[PDB]
Amino acid sequence: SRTVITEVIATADSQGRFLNSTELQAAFGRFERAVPAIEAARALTKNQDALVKGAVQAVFKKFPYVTQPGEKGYGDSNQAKCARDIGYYLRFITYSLVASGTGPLDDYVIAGLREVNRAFNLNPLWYIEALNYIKGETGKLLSGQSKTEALLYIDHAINALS
Amino acid sequence: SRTVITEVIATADSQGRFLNSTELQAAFGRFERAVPAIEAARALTKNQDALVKGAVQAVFKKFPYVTQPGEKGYGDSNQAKCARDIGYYLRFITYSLVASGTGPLDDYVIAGLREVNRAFNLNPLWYIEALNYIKGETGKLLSGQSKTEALLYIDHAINALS
Amino acid sequence: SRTVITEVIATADSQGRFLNSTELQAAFGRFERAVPAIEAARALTKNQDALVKGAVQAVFKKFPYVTQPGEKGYGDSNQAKCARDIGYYLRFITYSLVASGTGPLDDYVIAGLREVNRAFNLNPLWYIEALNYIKGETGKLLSGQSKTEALLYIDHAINALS
Amino acid sequence: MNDVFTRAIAQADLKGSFLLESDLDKLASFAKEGVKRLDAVAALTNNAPAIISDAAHKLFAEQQELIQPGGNAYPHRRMAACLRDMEIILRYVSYALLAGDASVLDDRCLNGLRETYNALGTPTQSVARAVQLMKDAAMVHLKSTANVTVGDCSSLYSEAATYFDKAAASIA
Amino acid sequence: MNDVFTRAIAQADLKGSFLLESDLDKLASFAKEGVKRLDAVAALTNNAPAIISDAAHKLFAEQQELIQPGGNAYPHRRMAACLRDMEIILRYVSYALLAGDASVLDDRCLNGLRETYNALGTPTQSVARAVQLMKDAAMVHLKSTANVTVGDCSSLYSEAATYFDKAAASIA
Amino acid sequence: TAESQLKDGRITVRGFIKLLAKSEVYRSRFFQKTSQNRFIELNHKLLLGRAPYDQAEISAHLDLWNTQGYDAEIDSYVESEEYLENFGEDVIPYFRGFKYQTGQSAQGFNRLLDLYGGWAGSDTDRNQSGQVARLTNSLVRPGQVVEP
Ligand SMILES: CCC1=C(C)/C(=C/C2=NC(=C\c3[nH]c(/C=C4\NC(=O)[C@H](C)[C@H]4CC)c(C)c3CCC(=O)O)/C(CCC(=O)O)=C2C)NC1=O
Ligand SMILES: CCC1=C(C)/C(=C/C2=NC(=C\c3[nH]c(/C=C4\NC(=O)[C@H](C)[C@H]4CC)c(C)c3CCC(=O)O)/C(CCC(=O)O)=C2C)NC1=O
Ligand SMILES: CCC1=C(C)/C(=C/C2=NC(=C\c3[nH]c(/C=C4\NC(=O)[C@H](C)[C@H]4CC)c(C)c3CCC(=O)O)/C(CCC(=O)O)=C2C)NC1=O
Ligand SMILES: CCC1=C(C)/C(=C/C2=NC(=C\c3[nH]c(/C=C4\NC(=O)[C@H](C)[C@H]4CC)c(C)c3CCC(=O)O)/C(CCC(=O)O)=C2C)NC1=O
Ligand SMILES: CCC1=C(C)/C(=C/C2=NC(=C\c3[nH]c(/C=C4\NC(=O)[C@H](C)[C@H]4CC)c(C)c3CCC(=O)O)/C(CCC(=O)O)=C2C)NC1=O
Ligand SMILES: CCC1=C(C)/C(=C/C2=NC(=C\c3[nH]c(/C=C4\NC(=O)[C@H](C)[C@H]4CC)c(C)c3CCC(=O)O)/C(CCC(=O)O)=C2C)NC1=O
Ligand SMILES: CCC1=C(C)/C(=C/C2=NC(=C\c3[nH]c(/C=C4\NC(=O)[C@H](C)[C@H]4CC)c(C)c3CCC(=O)O)/C(CCC(=O)O)=C2C)NC1=O
Ligand SMILES: CCC1=C(C)/C(=C/C2=NC(=C\c3[nH]c(/C=C4\NC(=O)[C@H](C)[C@H]4CC)c(C)c3CCC(=O)O)/C(CCC(=O)O)=C2C)NC1=O
Repeated sequence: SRTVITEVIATADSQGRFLNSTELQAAFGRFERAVPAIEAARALTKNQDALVKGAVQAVFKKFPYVTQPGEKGYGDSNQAKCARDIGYYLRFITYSLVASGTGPLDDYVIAGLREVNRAFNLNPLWYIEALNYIKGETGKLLSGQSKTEALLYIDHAINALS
Repeated sequence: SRTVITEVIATADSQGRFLNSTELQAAFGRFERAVPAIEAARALTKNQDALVKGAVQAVFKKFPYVTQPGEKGYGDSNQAKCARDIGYYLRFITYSLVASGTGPLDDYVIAGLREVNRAFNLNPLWYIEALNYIKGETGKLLSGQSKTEALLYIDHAINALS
Repeated sequence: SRTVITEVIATADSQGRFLNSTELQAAFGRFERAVPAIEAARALTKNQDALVKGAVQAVFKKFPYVTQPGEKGYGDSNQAKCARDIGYYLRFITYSLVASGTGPLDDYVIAGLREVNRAFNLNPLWYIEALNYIKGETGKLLSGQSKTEALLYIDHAINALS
Repeated sequence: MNDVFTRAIAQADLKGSFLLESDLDKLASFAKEGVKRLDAVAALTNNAPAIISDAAHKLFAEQQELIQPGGNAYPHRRMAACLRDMEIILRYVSYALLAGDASVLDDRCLNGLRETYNALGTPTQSVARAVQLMKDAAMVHLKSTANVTVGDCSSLYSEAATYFDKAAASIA
Repeated sequence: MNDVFTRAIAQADLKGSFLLESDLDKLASFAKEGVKRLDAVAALTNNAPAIISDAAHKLFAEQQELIQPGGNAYPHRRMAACLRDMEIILRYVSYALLAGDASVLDDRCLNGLRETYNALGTPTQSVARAVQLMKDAAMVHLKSTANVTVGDCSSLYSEAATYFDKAAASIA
Repeated sequence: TAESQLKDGRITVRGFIKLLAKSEVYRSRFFQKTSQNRFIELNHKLLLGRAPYDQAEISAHLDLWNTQGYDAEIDSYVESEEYLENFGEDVIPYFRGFKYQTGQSAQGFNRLLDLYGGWAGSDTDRNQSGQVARLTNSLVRPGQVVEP
């Protein structure tokens, strides 16, 4: 996965050289940037189910027709598996926080997203604004330094969906 | 040249996509300790005369054969050239420090060093020993993080020469 | 600012006559009370930082459940402001000790307390437990009289919180 | 592809003398406001699709001939090319902003870009209007104080406006 | 390619669950003590010629039948390839030391090396001996207290030794 | 960006091949997860349409990489006279090793067969094995077979 450490190593590897000053510079930046990110991951993980419920009900409130009979949100399976999808997005945002890179997002979600959304007719907007709800909720769930990191990854997910 | 911002921008432009979390984190890691680098460059730009004369005399001491007539070390213009060479190396170490990367060091000293050195019949161990003395005295003129940055950059120059 | 002499003045001026035996005797009594309270307040001003910090950690220890994500106090700034709150109340304890009355307390903090707590969702019981910690130490720190009126003042403070 | 540090080193080596005290001090300052710079470029990156969409809406509203048949942005292919050029321009603007130097923009994004549009028949005036509307939207998204600590960044807004404006001038 | 963080993440994802509190504690400790790791990686990077040269000296002073004619390091091309392999293995050990995970080593240097050395006739026992000699020369360099603050790094010594032993046991 | 460059015509198809070879997809698949032997095999197969002819090719390209980096390693393939004569600026590379190409060894055909793996198969690296090298012993022991 593409992180700071891995990107450093791959760059110093493809060039066939040892790790010089700039590479250890970036590595150190990652290592001390870790602690806010780890705390953000702990908070998001602790507040996981509440965040998922909130994002699901935000999808339904903003997209009221979706739960009406005959289309996507109708029926219990599609709601339970909406919860599943939001849980996946949240899990990979925390993964990307811990790794301090957009590796896990760009691998397990962003890579191959448009094809599977197209082939299942899943509107991206549902996920974009569920991520917007989580983006807002981290404002009162986190604060300080780690809030910028969490917002940054929620943000990258939203941009990739759009 | 090649500074941390330079690789960040180059890698971001290569994929043709905006700067994500990792690039900003790398730029932050460069930015936050720009100050030990700049203060180290300031500390070793005041002592440049002492540095160059010490390096030249240490090179003369370590290699007695490069002193007596019948060789390149002997000579008033040749010793002026030696002092100018050491001044150039130290100035490019300062440039590497202020850039917070190896870029100016690379594309002023390291690139095309072997054949340029060879076509004029100059021993690499000469400049290696000069930079070793610069290492020795910058270990004491600088303390802590600035000392770390110095040691690392001068040794990168040495490894390039060696 | 209703120190005992202040309501003496209020009772005197409310009607037309000068000060009789009772208020003069009460003023005398307060004027010997002034001393042991004054050493009590001085002793507490000597022991500021250790006592306030220990009160803060006692609040953590008796209320651990908040310490999780869920404190209004969670985060360095909020814990520090817990400490400054305890410092403010210690200020007012000392001031009322000197004033020989609830003057500072009821004038500033007791005035409009409950609705402020409701607005800011700050449970008084935390403060009460902090003052019970203060009870524990002040049982040793002060002796005899100074101890007695200090305890009585912080009893009135507890009751104000309730 | 130069930043302020590489550029300053270039002039210092052109002179041949060591770096002074004052310039090194202003470089240290640049480092200190580097965090506000990173938040500026982050604000630009975070909202790139929104900026492109709103600037495109306004631009196509102001010049209806672009959309109508025979216009330069009529078919879906040409509209997609327009939006992609807008995004590339904004991407290089953010690149220059983080580098703190306009060199990143001019050295690769603006060399043959000026005449390619003319050879294509593309009106460069419309491109200038597009990047101007982009500049307006980027300013709006930059002055936002939500989710970030507040402080003085007027130099950053002026620098971003200069980058957008010289991109407009060089394209035009 | 991997590191410690991505390894924990991959395990958790294959299982399907968020990262537990204990694993977050482990990664936080790793990141907290990673400054010593940067010092070790620098000790390997900066002295690498010394390691390679001392290991070569010892290997060819104990195993003469490599440098003999008909030995498999006889001409300058084979000796240069020997030294180049030594440097490359040391390079991937420093990589894996920075990453904290030996996946880059096992994927770029070690996944086809025993077969290559057998197909070339090079005695993989001597290659493993060279790797162990490099380990010894490096440990002389990672324990250097000059130019760094005093502290304990027994964990990093053990980790680097295990990386060298992985290279040795996957070549031999 | 590369596709836009190609559509405008600032780069020929060969330059676009060069950009894709230096891209991060090509690295992450063929370089980063594989030894140097497998990387050279894949580079020959993908940028030249042929398998390696002998061991000196592997030695030369490994030294070229170790001394000059991935970009020079890739340039040695695309700027080579062989690519320019076979495919030139404007032809997409294809598997030309199936029909006798002038100068090839006898083995190049067998090695390309070993690399091919069918029309369905691919140079994935998502296998259970992890993109091992196929021609390690067929190049230095072209004829014989040895058991450990
Ligand atoms: C790696 C992470 C990952 C993601 C993100 C993911 C998304 C995903 N969602 C799917 C189905 C679905 N997803 C939804 C989501 C909707 N449900 C509610 O109504 C909301 C409006 C909305 C969610 C906000 C729905 C309705 C389906 C069923 C549609 C269908 O069966 O065609 C499917 C098809 C497979 C299946 O679930 O049967 C995928 C692949 N899958 C993954 O493995
Ligand atoms: C900024 C880039 C730069 C570098 C790196 C540099 C080194 C350098 N020094 C030179 C001359 C020289 N340099 C030396 C010094 C060496 N011989 C002994 O005296 C010493 C032991 C030893 C120094 C430690 C000497 C004697 C010459 C005389 C001409 C020659 O030997 O080629 C030359 C040949 C051309 C010239 O400058 O006159 C180069 C390239 N010059 C540069 O402009
Ligand atoms: C003498 C007048 C005075 C009073 C009455 C006082 C209490 C007080 N507590 C406040 C909020 C707060 N008070 C606390 C401390 C409490 N929360 C934790 O749970 C602890 C258990 C507990 C400490 C005993 C915290 C953490 C906040 C921040 C909550 C917020 O900003 O909404 C505020 C709002 C102003 C601010 O944000 O600093 C005041 C004025 N401070 C004073 O100077
Ligand atoms: C080559 C031929 C061609 C087509 C077909 C085309 C589609 C097209 N329709 C547009 C406007 C639009 N068209 C619609 C109509 C949709 N919304 C609802 O009314 C309906 C369900 C549905 C149509 C039946 C809407 C809502 C917009 C405005 C989109 C927006 O400004 O965000 C736009 C954006 C133009 C602008 O306002 O800047 C395009 C590109 N463009 C072309 O050059
Ligand atoms: C890892 C990548 C990264 C992030 C996430 C980041 C956000 C960030 N903003 C900061 C402070 C700040 N950031 C700003 C800039 C903002 N203030 C105004 O609202 C402007 C509109 C706006 C400019 C776009 C200001 C003024 C400060 C406080 C002054 C200072 O930095 O010392 C700080 C340092 C202190 C802190 O807030 O804890 C960080 C790390 N910086 C980074 O390098
Ligand atoms: C640019 C690349 C870079 C380097 C070179 C770097 C070195 C570096 N080493 C440090 C401390 C240290 N360095 C070491 C390592 C030494 N002590 C052990 O006894 C051995 C002799 C040896 C390692 C085997 C230790 C143990 C510490 C203190 C651990 C800590 O910081 O908590 C520190 C923090 C200052 C301190 O807390 O004392 C730095 C910045 N950081 C970087 O970002
Ligand atoms: C090096 C940086 C770079 C630039 C500068 C760039 C611009 C650019 N725009 C192009 C086509 C185009 N460009 C536009 C956009 C313009 N026409 C409309 O009127 C708009 C008002 C206006 C946009 C603001 C359009 C509509 C086309 C389609 C013309 C065609 O397909 O032939 C092309 C050729 C075809 C292609 O891209 O595939 C280039 C190279 N691309 C780059 O990689
Ligand atoms: C990128 C990671 C990677 C590595 C490092 C690697 C090793 C490697 N070593 C090789 C040859 C060699 N390797 C050695 C080294 C041995 N000779 C002595 O016995 C020593 C004990 C020992 C070295 C310590 C020698 C002498 C050759 C040349 C043999 C020949 O030319 O036939 C070759 C093929 C031909 C050549 O390089 O000239 C490879 C591919 N392969 C890879 O994919």
